[PDB]
Amino acid sequence: MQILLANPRGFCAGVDRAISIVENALAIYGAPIYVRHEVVHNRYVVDSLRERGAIFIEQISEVPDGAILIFSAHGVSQAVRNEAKSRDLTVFDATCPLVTKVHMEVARASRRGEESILIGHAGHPEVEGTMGQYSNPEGGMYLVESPDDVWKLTVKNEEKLSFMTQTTLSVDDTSDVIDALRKRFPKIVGPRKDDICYATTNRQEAVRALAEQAEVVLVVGSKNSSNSNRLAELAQRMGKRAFLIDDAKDIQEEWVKEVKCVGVTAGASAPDILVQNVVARLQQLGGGEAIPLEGREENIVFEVPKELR
Amino acid sequence: MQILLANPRGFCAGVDRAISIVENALAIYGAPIYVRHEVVHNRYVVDSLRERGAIFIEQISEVPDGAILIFSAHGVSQAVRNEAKSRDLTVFDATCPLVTKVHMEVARASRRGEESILIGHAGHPEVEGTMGQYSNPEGGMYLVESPDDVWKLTVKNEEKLSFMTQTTLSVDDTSDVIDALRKRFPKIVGPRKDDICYATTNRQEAVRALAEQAEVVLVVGSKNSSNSNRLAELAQRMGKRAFLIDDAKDIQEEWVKEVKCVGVTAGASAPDILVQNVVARLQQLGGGEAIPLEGREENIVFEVPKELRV
Ligand SMILES: C=C(C)CCOP(=O)(O)OP(=O)(O)O
Ligand SMILES: C=C(C)CCOP(=O)(O)OP(=O)(O)O
Ligand code: F3S
Ligand code: F3S
Repeated sequence: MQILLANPRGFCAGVDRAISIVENALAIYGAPIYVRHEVVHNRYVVDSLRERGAIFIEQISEVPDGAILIFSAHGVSQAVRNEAKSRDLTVFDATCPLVTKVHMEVARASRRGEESILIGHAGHPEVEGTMGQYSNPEGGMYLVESPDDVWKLTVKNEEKLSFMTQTTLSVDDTSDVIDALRKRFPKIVGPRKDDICYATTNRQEAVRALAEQAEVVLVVGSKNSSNSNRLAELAQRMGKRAFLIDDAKDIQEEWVKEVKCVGVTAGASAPDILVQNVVARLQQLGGGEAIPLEGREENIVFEVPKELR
Repeated sequence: MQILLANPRGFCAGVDRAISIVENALAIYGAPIYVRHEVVHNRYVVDSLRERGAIFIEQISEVPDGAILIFSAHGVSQAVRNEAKSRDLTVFDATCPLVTKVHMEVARASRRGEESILIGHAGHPEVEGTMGQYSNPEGGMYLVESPDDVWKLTVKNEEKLSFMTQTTLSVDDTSDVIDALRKRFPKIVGPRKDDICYATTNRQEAVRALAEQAEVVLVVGSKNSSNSNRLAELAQRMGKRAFLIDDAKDIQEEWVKEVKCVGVTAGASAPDILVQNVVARLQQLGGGEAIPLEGREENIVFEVPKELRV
């Protein structure tokens, strides 16, 4: 059985930074360190940190005075940010700079009373955080997940409209939504294409090259990881059997039974060690040496705030 | 999805009085009406009165001469009260009678020059006002929040020592703190149990009953409401997901997704209209008719001063 590895895969620059922020805060201030929501959507990373002293809460209300609070990589709304600022807490923002960039644009439209449309999945924290950047009652902030939502969307002034997108969306599906937006609101304004980050675009490009060669595709990532799910679905879209797994323990013999080529990749929030163990399980299941596919080079690094180095 | 309502919940006698005090003053003297600190810790109540011309400030130096000033339900230190008195201002005290009660005991201890220990949360206005009732240099006024604080405390004369508590604390945590105080300072004197008021005691008792029946608990109250937070904590500590929300808009679908029983209560400063809207939201989210639980009856009512009747 041939084992192929997608390239790129795993840790993006935003995730690397976020983790380092929690780890450093713990080293600098000792336990406990409070984090609002899983720092990144990976159970191994979250469990690991929890074991080191990180305490993941749901509401800032649960955080004691004098404590250190960290915002997760997915970002937070202005209400959450203001609530933290009014509390006696030391706060560190692990929001990925690429999400913050979308935030600023939403805040802008808001200060211009112009309505904005967000392409994203309802319920996801990044969506709450981003839509949470809109305040102006005179304008409007709307969410659309598909062309249908677009077909039914009703706004106040389609002459002054703009759109933005979640950063971990499917490049292809997002393209369809955009097309619908432009046909329905010919005066709508947005980025040159979308707000999908380099990491997501690259990992999707990479999984596509992987699948056209592997019969089975294993995507290391947690169920609540948007970008990870995207990877698995794209693979399944191309006719390949794809599986979203948190670690080696999830692999089922039946899955790679008689498979001559299995592909492995990882979401932007999954550590490489998890992949390493996946290859090990696959090899103790028949697989041969792991062969990394040639891929797009990534050179972006986001440094931790000076205070936490 | 079954919708359960804690009993009792919402408005306590103190909150109901403080609000009526600001409303009545506005109706008698018209706007503006200055209020030191949020009358009660609820943004809906505050934003509303602010819309009606009540100006909430934090320092007396923010109030104009000849203006009407109202002290919040949480109370004020003697320093603030004196500063107000030294100024050309008309003052109406909305301090909860139950808070004033604790004030009097701290004042008593101060006169005797005997040291007092307050169990409370640093920074809260009630704590600031109560600590502010002690002014005798020869004595002492100390604050402790947990047994850990008690373990570090050293006093001048532990033979003459008394303690008091904030009125909105967790009954259970406060009990543990008391236990520590009596073991470290065996001759300390205090109330029979604590200064936690009936409303705080009943609401905690009520949310406990609610929690052992609902999977998820929604506590209607603002972030800065001490008693509201205790309600959420209690439920959380019983293994239930609990959220502190200001109104229906804060409710996230994932919280109640596939939840067969959700419980809702409200802090002492949250208007029922807010609960009604939360129920409405939960219902359009799959919930049915709201079921009120059986609960201890509350019959306390604090009247507004005669000078403000309408
Ligand atoms: C902060 C961003 C952009 C997401 C990083 O990956 P995660 O797995 O942690 O979270 P999602 O893909 O679900 O956005
Ligand atoms: C004046 C008292 C006793 C508190 C009333 O409730 P609030 O919500 O207004 O304020 P806290 O619980 O934070 O004390
Ligand atoms: S927005 Fe940021 S956190 Fe990771 S995948 Fe894209 S980099
Ligand atoms: S002390 Fe007073 S204002 Fe409310 S919670 Fe208790 S009554």
